[PDB]
Amino acid sequence: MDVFLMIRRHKTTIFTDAKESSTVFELKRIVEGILKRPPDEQRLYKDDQLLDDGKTLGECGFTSQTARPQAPATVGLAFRADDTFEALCIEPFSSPPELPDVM
Amino acid sequence: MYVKLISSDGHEFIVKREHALTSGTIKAMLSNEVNFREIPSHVLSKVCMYFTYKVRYTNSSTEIPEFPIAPEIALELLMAANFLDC
Amino acid sequence: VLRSVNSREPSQVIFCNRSPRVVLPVWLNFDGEPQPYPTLPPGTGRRIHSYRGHLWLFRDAGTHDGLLVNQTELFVPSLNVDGQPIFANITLPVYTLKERCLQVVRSLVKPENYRRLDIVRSLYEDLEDHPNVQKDLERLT
Ligand SMILES: Cc1ncoc1-c1ccc(CNC(=O)[C@@H]2C[C@@H](O)CN2C(=O)CC(C)(C)C)cc1
Repeated sequence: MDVFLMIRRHKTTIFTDAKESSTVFELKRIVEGILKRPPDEQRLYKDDQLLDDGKTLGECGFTSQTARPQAPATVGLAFRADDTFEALCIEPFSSPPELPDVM
Repeated sequence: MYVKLISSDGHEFIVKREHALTSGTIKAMLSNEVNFREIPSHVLSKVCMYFTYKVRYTNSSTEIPEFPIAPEIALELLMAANFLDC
Repeated sequence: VLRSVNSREPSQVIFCNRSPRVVLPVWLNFDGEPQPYPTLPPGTGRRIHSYRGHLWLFRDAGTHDGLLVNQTELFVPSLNVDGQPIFANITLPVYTLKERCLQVVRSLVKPENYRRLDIVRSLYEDLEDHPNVQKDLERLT
């Protein structure tokens, strides 16, 4: 079963899908192909929890019925700058304005 | 193969090239990053989710859910959808 | 041109609403006039008597947005094989993002107010140009 994800770091967001049965490490390989940083320089999170490399996405709570095409699940990403890892930081999206009177 | 779509407030959205070509306007802007000076990130994020939804449920007999749109973004999304022709 | 054929051959049909909308079934009578039939709530079904060669389409009862039936616009009952009814599976189409935004904006703004919106005149006309069965019969002809 496919799960639909937004992988997020700072002001970067990647839309991709993967299998419920695929591993955290396999998702780092996907990120590597896109942003050119190897798996050992990556940490992936679900909310504030660091995800272990050998776990499947399903085990980590990304399931086909919560990680949907029209409302994908967010995975946090942090990079290692040289020696140590930056902290997880996701810039929020902009805020919608007030509804006009007629709405 | 991926393309980068950048919102007016600087958010970078990375999506599959074939999903982005859902939009005739985006195909033309590529013919591979595109900047959108009028589309803020809270709108462009939803546009990218629509591409995923469209590709997933086009030509499929598995039941189709409603594409959700919050009232707060509906007006800006309409303007963006009109510009992008999708 | 788009009209039911007066075959007088019964055909039992199940209307199955697998949409999240309240569904209005429309029969095109023998002169092509649309005739509305009782609505179906979301997720519900009705067993109905129709006839071979009769033409049906399906709309959202509140807004008249277009729906699909067995993946197309029109449903024509066929011959029943071994007394089994024909299924008409009614579903949401994949709307374009523009049509879907117009639906939401129409559901929030009364038509008297479409002109107060800060948008291009062509979008004012798109809002006012409501979905409507007559307009789609002209289209499908
Ligand atoms: C209960 C219901 N909910 C949605 O639709 C119905 C419903 C209720 C009753 C019927 C009765 N059958 C008919 O009216 C058929 C359907 C269509 O083929 C036209 N028709 C006729 O019998 C020909 C007539 C209308 C008499 C010239 C059909 C559908």
